[PDB]
Amino acid sequence: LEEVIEQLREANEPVPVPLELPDEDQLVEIEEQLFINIPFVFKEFLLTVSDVVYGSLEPVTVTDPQSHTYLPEVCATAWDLGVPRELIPICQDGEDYYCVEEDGTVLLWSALVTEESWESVWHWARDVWLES
Ligand SMILES: [Ca+2]
Ligand SMILES: [Ca+2]
Repeated sequence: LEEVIEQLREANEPVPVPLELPDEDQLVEIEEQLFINIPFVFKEFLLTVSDVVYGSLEPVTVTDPQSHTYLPEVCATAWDLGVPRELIPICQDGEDYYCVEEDGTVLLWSALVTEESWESVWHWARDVWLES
């Protein structure tokens, strides 16, 4: 875990306006707004690397309501597009969405869910995000 986090943090790409990392209170606000419980490991991801910019994928964030990756807006768009309400998007990819199950499994929903999945958000970060 420490390994993957370090890899992402050190690979962070500079941008004009740096992204902000949320605190626990901010995550609670998002959960309440969506009336859902964010899986623990997913919450850990948001609290440790959601300020990171890297590769060709831009995962969800919770600190800038005007961002195209703002979780509440991404959820609304994904759920309206067909993503099961029980799945919380972690990263948009075109019209597809990498989403997280209540138990933490990451799935890929094709504009139904495909056959590929990742054991955790960290597996996804290491094997998909860091490989982009
Ligand atoms: Ca299960
Ligand atoms: Ca599962």
